[PDB]
Amino acid sequence: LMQFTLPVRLCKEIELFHFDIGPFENMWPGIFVYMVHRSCGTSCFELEKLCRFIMSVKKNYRRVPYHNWKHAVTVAHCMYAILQNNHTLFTDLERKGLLIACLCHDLDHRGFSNSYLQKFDHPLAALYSTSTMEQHHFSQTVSILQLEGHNIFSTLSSSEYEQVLEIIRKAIIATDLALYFGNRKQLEEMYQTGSLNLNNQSHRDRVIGLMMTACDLCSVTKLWPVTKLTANDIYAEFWAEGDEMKKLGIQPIPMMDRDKKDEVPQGQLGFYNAVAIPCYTTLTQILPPTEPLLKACRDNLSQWEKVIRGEE
Ligand SMILES: Cc1nc2cc(C(F)(F)F)c(CCc3nc(N4CCCC4)nn3C)nn2c1C
Ligand SMILES: [Mg+2]
Ligand SMILES: [Zn+2]
Repeated sequence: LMQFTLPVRLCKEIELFHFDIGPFENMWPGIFVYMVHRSCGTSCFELEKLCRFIMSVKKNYRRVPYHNWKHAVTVAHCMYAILQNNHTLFTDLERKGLLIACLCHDLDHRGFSNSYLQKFDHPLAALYSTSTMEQHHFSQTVSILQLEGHNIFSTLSSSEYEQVLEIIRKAIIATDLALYFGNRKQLEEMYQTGSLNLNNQSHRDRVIGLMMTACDLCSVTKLWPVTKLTANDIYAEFWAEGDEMKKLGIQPIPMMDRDKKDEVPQGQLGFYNAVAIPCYTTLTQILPPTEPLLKACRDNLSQWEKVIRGEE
């Protein structure tokens, strides 16, 4: 059969948590197929259907600075690296579902937060009152799965099919950072009082939600230059949202106000202490081989500290 293979530097570095998928857009599909084949098998999906699904997914990501096709493939690579470092902890269905979930998790993102859609009074905010974009992203995922020739799950039973779509739904809802805080507190408490039980489906669900937050944030776990240049894309979106808030007559919060450019180093520190470090710490407690994500995060935190001390 037809194995996908990568040039040697990519074949070695793609196994590491800090791998950057590179600026060559045309290689990103092959990089994803490579990762499905190794984390799932050459048997998981019909090659033709999978290729047709990947290209329709790509086409439904928009040309925004951050929440774009490159982000989708980046989040999927982090998941690949978690799965490959925790071989025997996951079901066959989870292996199938989570890479697809990660590829799909920001489908048809417009570069605006749930908060901005609610203030603009966008139709999606009446259709979905919480996790607005995330319920959209899962809805776009089902759309694409139902196009002709796009059912990559066509070999599962009705109940295996329903279970995979349920893993994907919860994984995508979990990328709503508003939900992350409470999910990580519960996991922290369950880990610390020894109640954490991976045979309990509601426990697995929480663990997969935390993996989703971890993959979604993995830009803070790259080499410093990748971390820093990504943060420019992230802010380019947030600042355009801030401009849109000012057009609605609403002073945006400082994170979104390009006039507060200077405070970015300190906003990144708060973010690493409040979200990132706690995320990768609890993840490392539950899945010890994901520790390189925590260690990279802590290295980037110390790089933002140097930026504030004027040494960078
Ligand atoms: C991968 C990645 N993911 C996220 C998510 C976010 C957030 F969720 F906070 F929006 C942030 C922004 C963090 C931030 N900046 C600021 N301001 C900057 C100047 C004034 C205050 N406040 N805060 C909390 N960065 N970020 C990155 C780099
Ligand atoms: Mg999202
Ligand atoms: Zn995302």
